[PDB]
Amino acid sequence: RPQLTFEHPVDNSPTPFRPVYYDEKGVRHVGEPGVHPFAERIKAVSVPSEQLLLKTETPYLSLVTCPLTFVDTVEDLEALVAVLLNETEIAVDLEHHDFYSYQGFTCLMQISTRTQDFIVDCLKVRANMYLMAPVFLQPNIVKVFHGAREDVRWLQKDFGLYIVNLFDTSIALQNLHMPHSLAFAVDHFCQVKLNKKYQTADWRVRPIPAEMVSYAQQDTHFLLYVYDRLKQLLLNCNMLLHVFQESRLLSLERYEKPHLDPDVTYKQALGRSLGGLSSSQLQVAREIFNWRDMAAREADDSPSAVMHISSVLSIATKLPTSANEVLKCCSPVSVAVRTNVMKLLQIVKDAIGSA
Repeated sequence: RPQLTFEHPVDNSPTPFRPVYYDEKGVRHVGEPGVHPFAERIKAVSVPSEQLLLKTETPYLSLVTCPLTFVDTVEDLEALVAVLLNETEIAVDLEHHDFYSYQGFTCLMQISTRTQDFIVDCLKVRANMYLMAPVFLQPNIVKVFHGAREDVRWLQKDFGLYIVNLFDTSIALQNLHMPHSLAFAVDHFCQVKLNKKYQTADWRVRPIPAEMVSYAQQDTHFLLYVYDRLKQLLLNCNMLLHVFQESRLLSLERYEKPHLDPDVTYKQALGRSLGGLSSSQLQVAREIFNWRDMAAREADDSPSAVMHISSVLSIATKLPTSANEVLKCCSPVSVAVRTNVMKLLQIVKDAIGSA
């Protein structure tokens, strides 16, 4: 559980997200709920004019001789931040974990420059990621991401990081009316087939095995060449400025804590599976689901790690009236369920017979 190594424990309560963030001077600020703290700066920022010209592409380097650095200390992160400050464009991607965490957390950050690749250990330097704010806030540095919707949110949630002059290569492909996955872009422009196998891997594991180091590196390694090729296609249709505009709108999106609606969320997750239930089974479905979300917040686990969705329906349908019967419905039994089996049993007991 990486959370136990966190310098700051995660607040999972149903309270709007309040961002704590650092500026380019490394000064700490406390933001406001529902307010993106860099909204005024992003809306007042121009695209660097050199980025809007037709330029020859810089091809990706060889994976055999391209320098790759694994960054997992503060000093190595700071050294990396100064290297990035001498670039006009960098390619960024993130790896994330959502099963054994309520809100989820970023596990790894990958960065490529025209001359080298970097892999940042977000877990080991979680508390120090704010040091990247001069790079992410620098308007003269374009930050290239491929399909950044979740990334934009993750950077906020975990590190108080915000992107000034984001360029999203997936938005470029959508605007050119063409396929837009990362694997597609790399195969279309570079004729390289990306390894599918590690998209759903456990990015919390340390050490990272060689195959996963290679997977992480290859997600950014070809992105600046892809960026150059999409720029030429957009100027060949101002479609290039439109894509920078759409990407800026995406950078204005805000992270918001998972939203539990005690009157609605259960229906959204159980959908059609609520048909065939009596009024008391429906009451049990709702209360088990609302309990599952509360217990998920407390354990800092996703609701699925507390109890599978079918287990919620199983309790509702079967109406277990003993701890063992409740344990049968909940298989595979989590610690959260085993420790609170009497509470789940009380939920069922308060609903059987006449209401």
